[PDB]
This record gives sequence, C-alpha cells and structure tokens, in this order.
Amino acid sequence: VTFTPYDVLIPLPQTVAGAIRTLLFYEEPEFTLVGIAIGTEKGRIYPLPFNIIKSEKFYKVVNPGRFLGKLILPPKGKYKSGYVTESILEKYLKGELKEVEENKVIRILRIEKIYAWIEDPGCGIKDILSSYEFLTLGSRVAFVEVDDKTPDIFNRELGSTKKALFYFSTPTIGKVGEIVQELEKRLNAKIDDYLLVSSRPTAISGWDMHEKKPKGTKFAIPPGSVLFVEFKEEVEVPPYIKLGKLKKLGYGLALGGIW
Amino acid sequence: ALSVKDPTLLRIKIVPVQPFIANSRKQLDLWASSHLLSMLMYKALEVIVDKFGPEHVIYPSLRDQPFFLKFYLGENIGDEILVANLPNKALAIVSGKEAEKIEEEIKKRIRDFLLQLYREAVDWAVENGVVKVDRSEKDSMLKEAYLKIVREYFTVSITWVSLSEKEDIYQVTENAGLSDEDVKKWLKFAAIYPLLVKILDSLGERKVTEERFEKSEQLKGWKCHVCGENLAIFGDMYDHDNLKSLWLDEEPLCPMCLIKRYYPVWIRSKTGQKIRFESVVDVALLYKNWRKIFDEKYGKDLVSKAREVSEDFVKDNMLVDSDLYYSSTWESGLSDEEKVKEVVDFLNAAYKEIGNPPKYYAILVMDGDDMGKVTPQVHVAISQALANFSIREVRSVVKDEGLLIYAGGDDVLAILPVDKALEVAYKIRKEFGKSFENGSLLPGWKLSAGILIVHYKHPLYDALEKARDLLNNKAKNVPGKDTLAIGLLKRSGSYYISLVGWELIRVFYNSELRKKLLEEKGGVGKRFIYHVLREVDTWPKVGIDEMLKFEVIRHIKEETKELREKIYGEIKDLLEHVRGNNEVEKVRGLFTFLKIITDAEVFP
Ligand SMILES: Nc1ncnc2c1ncn2[C@@H]1O[C@H](COP(=O)(O)OP(=O)(O)OP(=O)(O)O)[C@@H](O)[C@H]1O
Ligand code: NA
Ligand code: NA
Ligand SMILES: [Zn+2]
Repeated sequence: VTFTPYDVLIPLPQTVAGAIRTLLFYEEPEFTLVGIAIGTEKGRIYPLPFNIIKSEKFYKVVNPGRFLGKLILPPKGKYKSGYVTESILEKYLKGELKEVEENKVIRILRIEKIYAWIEDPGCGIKDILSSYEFLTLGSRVAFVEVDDKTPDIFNRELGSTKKALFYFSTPTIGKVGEIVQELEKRLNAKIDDYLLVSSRPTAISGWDMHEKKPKGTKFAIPPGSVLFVEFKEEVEVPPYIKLGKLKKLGYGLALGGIW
Repeated sequence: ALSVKDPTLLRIKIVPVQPFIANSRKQLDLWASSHLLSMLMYKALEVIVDKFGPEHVIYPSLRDQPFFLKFYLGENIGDEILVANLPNKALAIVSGKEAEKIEEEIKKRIRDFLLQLYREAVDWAVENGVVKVDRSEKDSMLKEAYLKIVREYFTVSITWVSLSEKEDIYQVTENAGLSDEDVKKWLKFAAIYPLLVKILDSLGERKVTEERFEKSEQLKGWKCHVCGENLAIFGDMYDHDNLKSLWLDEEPLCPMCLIKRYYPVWIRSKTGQKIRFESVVDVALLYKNWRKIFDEKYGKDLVSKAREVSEDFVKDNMLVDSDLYYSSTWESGLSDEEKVKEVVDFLNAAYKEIGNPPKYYAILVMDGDDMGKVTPQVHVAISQALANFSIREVRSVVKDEGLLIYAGGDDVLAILPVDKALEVAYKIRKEFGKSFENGSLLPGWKLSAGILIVHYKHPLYDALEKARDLLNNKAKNVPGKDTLAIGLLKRSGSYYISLVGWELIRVFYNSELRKKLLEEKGGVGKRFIYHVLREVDTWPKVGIDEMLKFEVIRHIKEETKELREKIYGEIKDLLEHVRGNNEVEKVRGLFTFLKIITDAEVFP
C-alpha cells in the first residue's frame, strides 16, 4: 500500500480521507483509507492500550483471567490516557512487555506528523500526490510525502495461537457482537469467549455534502481499546484486520496481537 | 437478616455518569443530571426492596435515603430531597433463582421510566413554548428515532455470584491475577466476601462494556446544542436556521437533553421542591453576602430602570437573569437604548459603595481514597456510616453556603462561592475523619478533593473536566493522597494549580500571614509573591531558607522584627503541608496557592 505522511505546518480519518478525496480535483471514496497514525519527533505513536495501568512509577500490562469460564480483567487502578511508541506497541502485541516505565508513556495537536495508509486501486494517488507538495489540510497547510512501502507493523508474523487480542488503532464502528461475529467469519474461525477492554463509546459524526447536513451519528470503539479472544481452534492471527463500518474512511484498523 | 436460600451477591452499575453531567450548559442541567442518575439507581433499587426490602441492600444503606423516605414510604422530606445521595453502584444479597428476573426487571423498570419522562417532557416542551409547534406535529416527536435514543442511552448492568458454592481459594485466586496478597485473605483457616466483591466488579465491568456498545445508529440531521451528540429533535426535518427557530433561546434539544430541561419541573411537581440557585452566578453572588446587601440597598430600584429598558427583561420585581447584575452584561452582549448608560453608570456607582461584583465561583469535587477498608455485616455498618455522613454531615456543612448537588458517601460534588470553598472542603474532610474516628497522625480513611475556581462565563462541560482532572490526576497521584488540588482558571486563560495537605487550610487560616494579606490594605510588600516564585524557578544558590528570610525582610517598627519572625515562622509551617517532591516544588505550591487566594479579580 501507499504510505502517506503529512507534515503539519475521530473525524481524523474523515479529515484525512476527505483531504485526499479533496486534493483530487484531477459515502466512502473509491480508494480505501486503511488507517492513520499520529507522529512526533519520536515518530509514530499510539493510544496506550486500555489494559495497561499506571502504578508505582510504572505502567502494568494486566492480562485476563477466566472466571466462571468467563474472560475477565483483574480489578486494578484507573486507566490513564497516554501514548506509546511504535516500538513499545509491537512489544505489547507480542505480549513481551510486562510493564513500561512511566517516563516512556507519551502524554504529549500538538502534533508533528500524521501518517496515512492507503490501498490505491489504480486511482493513481501515489504518482500524482508523489510530486513533492504542500497541500491544504481540511485552512491549515501540510507537506506531503508518499512512499510505496508498507509499514512494518502491517507485516509481522504473529504465531498461530488459540489466544489472540485485537488492538484498535482507529475508531471501529460496530456493536461488540457484530464485530466478533465479523471477526469469526473473516478468520473463518469460532470464538469461545471474548473480552473487550475499553472506555465508553465514541460519538463520531461527519458532514454530508449532498444532503448538506451533518451525517448520522455512529458509535465507535475508542482507539487503544483491546479485544481479547479465545478461539476454539488454532488461528493464524493476522498482523492487522479491518472491521466495522466506514472502512475506506480509515475506521476499524485493528492490529493483531497474542497473549 | 442473613438467613436465606441460595443467598447471592448482586451488583448494579449505571452508566454513563460524568459524560452525562458534563453535557450541561447550565447549573440546572448539571443538577438535573446528577439528581436523575440517583433516581435511576432508586428505581433499580426498588425492585430489590419490593422483593426483599432495604436490609438486603448492603450498599448504599437505604434506611435513611430521603428518596427512600419520600418515594417508598411517602414521608414528607422538604428541600432535603434536592440533594442526590445515591451513587451509581450498589450491591445486595438475594436468592439465586429470582436474580435473573431482577436483571430483566431493573433494565425494564428504568427503560420504561426514561420513556415516561420523555413523553411528559414532550407535552411540557410543546405546551410552554419550548418546542414551539402546532400540536399536530407532536406525533412526530414520538417516533422510533427519538424513542431509541432514550432506551439506549443508559446502560444499567446487573451481575451476581453464588455466595454458596464449592470453593478452592487456589483456583479462585488464580483466575483473577492477584499474587503476594494471599496471607490476609488467602489465609482462611477456621465467606471470602472481600475477595468475592472485587471479582464481581471484574465480572460487572465485563457486562457493562458489552451492553453499553449495543448502540443503534442515528438519522442524519442537526445535533442537540447542549449535548452535541444526538440528533436534535426535528433535526432531520429542517435546515439549521429554521430548526433553530422552533426552539426557544435558539437551542435545539435532543431527547436526552430535553428530559434534562424538563426534569427540574417534574421533581417540583413530585416534591414541590426546587434548588435555590439555578445559576452559577447565583452561587457566585453569595460571596460576602454581596448580593443580599446590594439587592437590598439598590436591588429595590434596579428593576424599574432595567424594567424601563425592557418589559421582557424581568418578571415579579426580580431579574430574569442574574448576569444582569454585571454592568458588563449591559455594556455588551445584550440579547430602548438610552437607559443603558444610567444603569451601567448606576451599577458602577453601586460598585463604588459596596465593592465590585464576584464573577468567580468554585466547583468542589471530593472522592474517598482509596476505598474501602478491606464481614458482610461489617460492610453494612461502613455503608450506614457513609450514608449518615453524606445525608446529614455534608449537608449541615454546605447548608446555606452554596449548592450541594451530590453526596454518595465518600464522593461529593458542590458549587460554592470563592469565600467558602476552602472552609467547606476542610470541614467536610474533618467530619469525614471523625465519622470514622480515624486518629492522626497517620490516618486513613483518607479523602482527596479538587477545587476549580472558574469565571461564570466559562463553559460548564470544560469546568467539570478540569475539576475532575484536579481530583483524579493531581490530588490522587500524590503519594498518600488525602490531598486537595486547587485550580484557578482565569478568563484570560491562565491556569494555576496548587496541591496541598488538608491542615494547610487550618494553618493558613489563623495565620498572621493570612491576616497581613487580608489586612493587606494598607498593604504588605507588593511583588512579595512574584519575587519568591522567581527565586524558585531554580535552586537559590543562597538556599531556600535564606531567600525566604531575605524576601520576608524586603517586604513586611520594634514589632517589625517580631512580625517577620512570625511570617517566616508561619511560612516554614505551611511548607510542611504543601505537596511536592522537593522543597522547590513546595515553595511554588505554597506561593502559587497564595497567588490564588489573593487574586483581586477573583476575591473583590
Ligand atoms: N449521581 C451522581 N452525581 C454526581 N456524581 C456521581 C453520581 N454517581 C456517581 N458519581 C461520581 O462519579 C464517578 C463516576 O464513576 P465511573 O462511572 O467512573 O465508575 P467508577 O468505577 O467509580 O470510576 P472511577 O472509580 O475510575 O472514577 C463515581 O465514582 C462517583 O463518585
Ligand atoms: Na468516573
Ligand atoms: Na473512591
Ligand atoms: Zn442533547
């Protein structure tokens, strides 16, 4: 896929998608906005997973226990909003970090870069936007670079395992049941149990140009939310998977993990 | 009680809480949101009471809840009733068989209840000119689009566990991941109630999360102005301008925010009770009894001049809006003209004699850290105590000093005028302390609070976010907690934060220092505070004590030597009660604090 970073000098996905959508003088679009990432001097960053809680100058990754045959999370301290490096998250997704020093968590738009991942079905976005450019953000201006290289997170070889988690990089729009159900199908597998660790539903609304009024309100699982799953049988957990509504708008980017 | 078949632990949780309250443009909305929420628990609690009665509700202790008195026993209660004393979590002991029925019923009981309010709200809105439309159109307001919003908005989650079950602590402790904490409860060699509860939460949190995401999509159209999230009623039908027209005050309203506007009147009909202050300005003006005195001295006249300006400006010899007290309101933002000058000038003259009007008020949030004191009966006594503290102790403190909105036990939400903020928080803290007879020096029960001082023009939702931030993010991140976090947000946008121990209120009050600042005019050295803060930008080479000593001298004849001793002495005392990892952090905190309580614009 094309990899589009902006240098700036939710409706985040919508804004980005529209922007691209909008750039092309020359309702989802034809192309698909897989997802987006926030950027800083430290590169890409992601909302801190909801199962990582601060304590003792440290953030503890807490894993589920199966109570009454039911997946659950041990009673712990409140979630503290934050961000983590792409480096840290990958460790997380492999269940290979037991904790992160507090200093590392990134409380710090107030933003330096925004990354766009796009599947261009011969819309010729790469060559056209490829021209080194400064483009109008949907007002503010940005510098645009485009690379044909897909991000490392996207290509990872997770093991094949019965226990997988899905971390939502972007707001995913769906009821829990539909999502797991949609999941079961795409992986063509059956899920014995699942636990969703998340904050209260996010209200996402966007403009309808033709109707010329605000779009119907939808409720999305907030980013950083994690879905733990116990499959009936061994499944090759994908590096990432798109779920829920408004996919081509950058929604429903869930990154694969294990536990 | 305690004798039953298949006793089961049942837990109830209601959401959303803070997000709901935050969606308030006015104090009245804020109050309604808090009150309504408690009511929902009550409805939910009714089911258990009907089925088993109060004593089977461990938390909260029902026996004295006014709601309980005035809705289950029809006792007469008075303005006591306005305060929301019911939290959004509860647990009872009940039979296993009837439990699932309880789950269905509560969900339904609240669901039906919300639906009523919407409908009574609909009639109300259309009649009194809130919605301004041909009653023919009324049928439109009851369509599924709007009904669904009301049904779906709140998730009340019910969960339960068998109190009689085959038990292995090895296995039970195992599924929940909590090691190195076994001896106190791993050790049972002579039922696991305390551990049992915590799992319930873990279990409860699983259900609430699923159930709160089962949320239907909405139709296109303009959103409620207050909440900004749900389609404004008639939102689908009209263009924005015309739609703005159907609504009084130009505020289109979704269902869940419409119920908010109606809710106040509904309690009144039910209880003939209303809160004294519908506005923050109403609470702001309490400061120095400034309003009492002014309305009385000039208040009498003020309307006719104002009345002379507009017929619709006021009713009943009373101003419609309290912000009319501020000349600035006249000066600009009004929404025939000669009168303006004399009033403005009239009011400015008024300020001359009495002093300027307070435009600042305080939000007080307090929470109990960290609950509880980890036997079902032991739990009950604690609950009864918490209920007693909340219902009576807190009420007596806030009584007549401002607006007490919510007291769920450990937790509190109050709106106070600046002059009584510190006074009240400390008092509550003490009462809380005595009520558990905790003896210092080394207490817990501990309690933390957040005090946000905001300009009246400041958006309510934001004030609430910040105030909660102070409590959770500042006060409770302090090791040992039991802290008070004060934030002064100024219309300029300048935000000042000070974290302090509780006794600091005590020490500073009754300090000569306070007196000099209070007896500041004729004043104490100006820039005293700026100068000290400047030296704490970095470690004074001289050292902290010297600089203090130094600065104390620069600002303050035989007595002058005696006075500086005291001030320097008093300052040294306070720093003991200012949070901060280092002496430098403490000095800023103390002097930042001084900066706060001494701001002329905040404390005329
Ligand atoms: N009716 C009410 N009016 C005002 N405030 C309330 C009301 N009910 C609860 N609160 C306060 O708001 C808080 C919101 O609780 P929340 O929904 O976050 O669940 P919680 O598990 O208590 O969360 P946390 O403990 O992490 O704050 C409660 O702890 C309570 O103290
Ligand atoms: Na909360
Ligand atoms: Na608490
Ligand atoms: Zn609304």
